Amino acid sequence: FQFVTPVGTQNGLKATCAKISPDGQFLAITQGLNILIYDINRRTVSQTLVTSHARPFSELCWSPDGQCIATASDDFSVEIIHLSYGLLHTFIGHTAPVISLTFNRKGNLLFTSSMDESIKIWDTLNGSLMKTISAHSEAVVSVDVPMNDSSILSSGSYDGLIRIFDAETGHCLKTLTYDKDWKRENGVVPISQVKFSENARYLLVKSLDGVVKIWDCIGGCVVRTFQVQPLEKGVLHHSCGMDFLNPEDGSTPLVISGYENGDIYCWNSDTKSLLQLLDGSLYHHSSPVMSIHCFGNIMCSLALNGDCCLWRWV
Amino acid sequence: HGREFVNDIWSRLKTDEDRAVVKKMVEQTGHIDKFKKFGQLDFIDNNIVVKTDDEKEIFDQIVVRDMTLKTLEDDLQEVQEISLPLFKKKLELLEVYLGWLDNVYTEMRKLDDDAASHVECGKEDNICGYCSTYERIPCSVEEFVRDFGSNEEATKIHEVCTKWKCNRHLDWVSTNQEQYLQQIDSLESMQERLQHLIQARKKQLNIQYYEEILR
Amino acid sequence: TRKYLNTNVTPHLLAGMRLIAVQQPEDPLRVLGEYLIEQSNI
Amino acid sequence: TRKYLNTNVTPHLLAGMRLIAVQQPEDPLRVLGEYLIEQS
Amino acid sequence: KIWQSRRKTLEEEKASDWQIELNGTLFDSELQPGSSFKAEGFRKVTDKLKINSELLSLNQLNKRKKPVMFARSAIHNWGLYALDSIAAKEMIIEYVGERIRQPVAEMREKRYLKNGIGSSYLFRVDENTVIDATKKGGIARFINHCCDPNCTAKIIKVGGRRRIVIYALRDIAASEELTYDYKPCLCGAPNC
Amino acid sequence: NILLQDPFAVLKEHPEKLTHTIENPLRTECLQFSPCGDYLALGCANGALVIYDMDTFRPICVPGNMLGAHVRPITSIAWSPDGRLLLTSSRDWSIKLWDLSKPSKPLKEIRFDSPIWGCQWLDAKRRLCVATIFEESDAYVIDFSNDPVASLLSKSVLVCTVHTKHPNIIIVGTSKGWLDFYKFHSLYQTECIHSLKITSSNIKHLIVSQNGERLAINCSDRTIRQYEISIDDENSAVELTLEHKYQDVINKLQWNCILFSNNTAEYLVASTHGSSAHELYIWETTSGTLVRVLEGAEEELIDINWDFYSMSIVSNGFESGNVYVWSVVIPPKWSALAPDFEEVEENVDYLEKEDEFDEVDEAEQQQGLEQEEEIAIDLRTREQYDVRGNNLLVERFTI
Amino acid sequence: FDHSGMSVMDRSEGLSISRDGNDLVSVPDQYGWRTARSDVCIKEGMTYWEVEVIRGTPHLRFGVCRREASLEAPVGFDVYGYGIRDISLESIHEGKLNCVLENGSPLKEGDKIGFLLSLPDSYLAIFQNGKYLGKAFENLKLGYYPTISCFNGGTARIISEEDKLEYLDQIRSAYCVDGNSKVNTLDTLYKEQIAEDIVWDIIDELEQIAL
Repeated sequence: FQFVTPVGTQNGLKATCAKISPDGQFLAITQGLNILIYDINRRTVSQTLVTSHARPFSELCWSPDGQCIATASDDFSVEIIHLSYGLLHTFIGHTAPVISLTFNRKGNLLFTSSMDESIKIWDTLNGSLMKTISAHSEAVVSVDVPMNDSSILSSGSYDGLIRIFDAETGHCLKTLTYDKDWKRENGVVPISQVKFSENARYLLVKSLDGVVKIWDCIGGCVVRTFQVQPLEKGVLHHSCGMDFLNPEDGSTPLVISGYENGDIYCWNSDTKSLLQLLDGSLYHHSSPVMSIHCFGNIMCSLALNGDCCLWRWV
Repeated sequence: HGREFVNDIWSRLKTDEDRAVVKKMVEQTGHIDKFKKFGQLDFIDNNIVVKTDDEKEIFDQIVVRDMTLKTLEDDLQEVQEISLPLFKKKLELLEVYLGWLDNVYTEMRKLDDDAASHVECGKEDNICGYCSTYERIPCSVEEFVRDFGSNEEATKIHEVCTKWKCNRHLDWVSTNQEQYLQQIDSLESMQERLQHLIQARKKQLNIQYYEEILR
Repeated sequence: TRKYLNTNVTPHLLAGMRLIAVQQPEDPLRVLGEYLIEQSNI
Repeated sequence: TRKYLNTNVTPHLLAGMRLIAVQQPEDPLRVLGEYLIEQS
Repeated sequence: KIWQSRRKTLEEEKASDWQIELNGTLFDSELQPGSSFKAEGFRKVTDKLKINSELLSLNQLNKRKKPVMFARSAIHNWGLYALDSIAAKEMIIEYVGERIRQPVAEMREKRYLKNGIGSSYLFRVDENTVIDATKKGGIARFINHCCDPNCTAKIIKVGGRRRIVIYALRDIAASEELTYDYKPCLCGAPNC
Repeated sequence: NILLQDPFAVLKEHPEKLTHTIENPLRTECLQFSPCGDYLALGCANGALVIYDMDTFRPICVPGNMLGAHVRPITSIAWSPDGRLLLTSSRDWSIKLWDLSKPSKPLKEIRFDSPIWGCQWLDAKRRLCVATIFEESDAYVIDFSNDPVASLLSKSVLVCTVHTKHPNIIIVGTSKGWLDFYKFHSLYQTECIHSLKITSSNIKHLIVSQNGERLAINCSDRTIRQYEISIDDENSAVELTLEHKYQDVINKLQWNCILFSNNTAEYLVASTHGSSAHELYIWETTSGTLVRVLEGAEEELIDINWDFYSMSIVSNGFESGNVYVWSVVIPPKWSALAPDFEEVEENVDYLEKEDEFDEVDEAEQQQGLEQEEEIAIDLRTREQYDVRGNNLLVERFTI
Repeated sequence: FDHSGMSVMDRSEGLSISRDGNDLVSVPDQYGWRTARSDVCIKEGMTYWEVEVIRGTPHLRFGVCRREASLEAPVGFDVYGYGIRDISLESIHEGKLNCVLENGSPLKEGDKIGFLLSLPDSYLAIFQNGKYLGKAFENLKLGYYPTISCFNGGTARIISEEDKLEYLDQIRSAYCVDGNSKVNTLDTLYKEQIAEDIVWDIIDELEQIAL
């Protein structure tokens, strides 16, 4: 698990998302109102940029089909553009700014996130909403869906508690809180991005403090927490990122760190060991990382203050 | 004069901004005389720089289409992003479905006219004219008005399935055309839809080399 | 038990009660316990 | 009054009684008051 | 460079133009000032521009099964919106917790205030047997703490001598939620 | 197996339920699910088989791409157990085998002399499709993967053919004999076996259990007769024995369609109209007890189906044309506003263990991780267990 | 008001009728409960206050308790209580869980302890089967009340008669200065404190006429 690749995404505005974009090929990265510069992962060449609308697109979700791309702006919408076609279907959203997206295995219906803490569901192909699971009060910052299920719905939120939801309109399936509310201010908000295990029976909460307590919805109990050797060094809660990295299911479980304000760690499945990270803060990096996704040995990265880091490794 | 002043304020309102709205104002007000704007263009290369070049062009700017650029900075302007290896390949099959297969299905619809007419005169000379005999349209017969004649009743020649007015085959021969008719209706519907899809492709394909010119 | 029937231990306790309730507690026990002896010599 | 002077007469009595509470004889305090003399 | 201009003059007439018009005109709410939301502007602010006998006890176990229907509200977080099967001075639903004693459950309350989880969300007889909410609660946490004099969670009980019902009521209507005082709140309801 | 409803509650499978969600307007004749139970097919009187989906009950359109669909109602649209192919039938003289993942132009249109009553797979390959004829008294077996051609049975009026769990044994209705089972194939010609003329007139449906146990029937003169299923070289001996025969005849009139539920026929709904009852019986498999009924609507329904991985029931109202969908769970909202509120209904004084309240925590939060459990990736449980029922892809309505 | 028995008068629910035999005032009723009120108030003396384990989850924690301070809970919750543990003998003072003991004590009747105080170094002991004999204080009616705990059927036993059947060498051999040993221990302290109650009752009877 050691390599680097050529990088580049015009280095304009803030690198908000670097979705690994599973079709094997076709890497995409925002440049603001310019959207999703295509990079074939084998050709490594800048290609089609789709350029939907004005506001900086927060997050990108790779469609199972690979034909249509949905981004999450700040203003009025979540915007689907069909990668070959002419943005023939964008739809109204909730009146709050959208933040995160992820689509289910079938690609059948989509999930939007919410700043008003009221996520909505959307049938993709017809293009409307079914009923809305408003089981929060302060912003649901992240929502993901596992690979081998379309029923577990993640709520990464700023109410300090995960709210697992049913498939479409079953409100409030189960819940899960982290701990230790009063410590930072007024009830803690450690929850940054919750991306599932591939087998749809575990879940990874990254603390905004930077210690990944990874849970189980089955027992309700936490499993082992990956911790860096230094104590409190990785508290990187505020500095212009909510950093996160996904697992790598190469042949073993492999957790990459969404480590903000520092070069990101790599962690084993079971042992709490550090792995294969560099001191490469000069190139790509300077302080943070923003968004990391992984479709295989290929795993992308983008940093905020080093804008458009545009990685792929091994 | 006053025209010069109008050019003056219409010019000075830009100051190196996206004055395409002011470019629309240029044509809209005092449309008859455009001579002064070039006379001011003689020195107002500072504030207007995009629209300095754009004063030479036509007054329409806002549309999203065109032919590919006649700039000719190099060979085919990098061959128009490699001459659409994707789109011509995906919808020359549309042109196949436009001409050839559609004409085939109209001819297959046309065969059932004669396939109905032979059966019609045979019925006038009752028995159920069956299907499955317009295939190569044989209608295997010598002189059908007498070949169906009383000697053999069960269509030995130009053989239709029926013994008499028989509901075994509940013959699709009558109104089969509907099959062909909604078939060619699906032809023409996918024709119109896919031409709209072509125009949507063009709406995307202008933007590709217009962005690639800016790299 | 020593409450209801320790009255072998408490016949002269209630008497020295009366003695210091009569005599001033000066000359503290050189005469005071001795009066309980002389009442207890029987 | 005699309350304070009895709390000023008590401790030697408690010493004798804590001595006598061990074996609890049938000749209880006739042992004790002579020892209460023998202080000063 | 005219060739990049024609996209850009369209871009200046498409991107900055047609988006914020479709944004602002179809803003049903009143024009939320928001940052770029991967730059950690929290803005977690109070102003919100977003839309806002024995068998009798066994009967209350089953009759008023769901007199409320849990929902978020402007009142504290979760106005459960008491829907039906309510009347004055009747036992709504048996408050049920799971903790046995007052002293060492006061030690448990001290351990709560260390984590700051619940200062409330207990109910005390204080003879002994303070009754919990945050380990096996029924409708315990949910009943609110407004300054509305709706409910009295009192210790009227028969036989088992550990039952807590919400006994004395003034009659409320649908969707106006049950508020017992714990025994000028933090409600902000229109009676404060 | 039940893979995800484990962080719902304890097991609340609950097969039959009583509620409606109503679907869209075109009326059909028969319906069927994907073998993964993912999305639902139905083919209208227009013949455009408008393929719908369980979640988000809205049409997804794959029909009529480049070469159009056939103009009369279908009869017996049936999924491949792969889920990649598709079989239709018709009142349009034709079978147009489809594949959704394909170009969406019929893969191999075949035509026939009389309207086909019904067609099914033999499910081993693409090369195995067996159908019916209004006219003939022979079983047509139709190949597709080799050639777009059909064969005979080479027997000596054929209605309602079906497979079994073991796909190499085929069940056949109303020849000279009124029921007979026809062995392995007729491409690779294999003989017939034991016939039995059960009832007087023609029968409707011959549903076989997914486990290969039960063999129902819809008799003309109103008997529902189940049978244990017979096997290869165990040919004649089984299904001669009448198992529990249904229909306490007096109340119920003629039966329209029959099919087993999820597995082992453990519930058996069927449709009766003419009596205008509109309530359907979830009969027990073995004892055949009256189980509950459905409400339905007062429009008659013509054919029904269960599903296997979401445990619902759908049927098409023959009059209204809409499809009526059952089986909705109720949400434990007690656990909703609280993460750990495992809700107990009565006051259980918890034991407050030997070290509970014995001393304060003393910074024992995160002293030891002490892990022994994993997250490790899926390695195909029940070794094969599934080909995933993958979606149709379709880009449309750009307009 | 009750007088005869063994460490009876003020306790809680769990020391009920199956304590009538000798000393088994442990608690099977519910589990978290109160150390039974001990027989005597150790005011200033030194003691071989020593304990036993009768028939055995029997944790059955030790303790030294005080009035005007908590008694419904076990000893570690207290204002200034002091106690010990079965589970690896984790030493528990008030408001802390401090250093464990070196020996093994799951067994029967080894942990038999000692004390010392003065009038206006205060010396606790454990002497757990003859070892871990250690002291720490700032020199802290209202004497030391040492009962034992609760938690699901303990096997509660203390020695209250003349002998110390195990580790009697506290008395005149070791664990302290032999003159400062104070063999006025747990059972004779009953007799002396009750005689003191007698004489202070005589003083109260004088206070009937001190009016």
